[PDB]
Amino acid sequence: GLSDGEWQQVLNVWGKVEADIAGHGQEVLIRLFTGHPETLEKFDKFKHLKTEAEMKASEDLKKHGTVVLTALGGILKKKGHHEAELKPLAQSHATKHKIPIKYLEFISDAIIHVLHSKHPGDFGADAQGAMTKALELFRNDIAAKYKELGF
Ligand code: HEM
Repeated sequence: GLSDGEWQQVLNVWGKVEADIAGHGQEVLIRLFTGHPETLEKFDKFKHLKTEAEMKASEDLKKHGTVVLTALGGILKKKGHHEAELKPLAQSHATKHKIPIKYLEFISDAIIHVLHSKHPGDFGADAQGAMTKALELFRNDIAAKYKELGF
């Protein structure tokens, strides 16, 4: 698990995303889409955006980026006690949305990437560490609920 120093390190860095949730989420989602075009075809309200320009001008995209970073933030604030908040995300993405855990590993990396691009030289090596372990916590706990329902 994660220690309290690591969690505070995780929630410190989340102070950077909250200051611009629409900016960070937009860039996270665009980073997932162009690096992994197969993930875009899971979004049927973004399936059309064929270029990085359209995706950057699209505002339903910034909206959804806000709701993914809003909902992911609220889980990190649980500090591992996220079962109530993760459980319903685990099930919508397994049954209803049909989202490979691999794509949850894709966006995990995108989030780190987008932090470095947006905060180079003040996203420290311990803070990356911390943020990685909780994004890996987050995925492993989705994964358990994926296998439980055979996804
Ligand atoms: C990793 C962090 C993620 C978070 C916090 C998150 C959260 C959410 C939330 C809260 C919703 C709306 C409520 C719901 O339908 O359950 C949603 C919708 C959706 N998500 Fe995620 N999600 C994540 C990852 C992904 C990834 C990686 C994909 C695909 C590559 C994906 C695909 C979708 C789709 C297709 C929808 C429906 C969007 C719509 O048509 O409105 N999600 N997500």
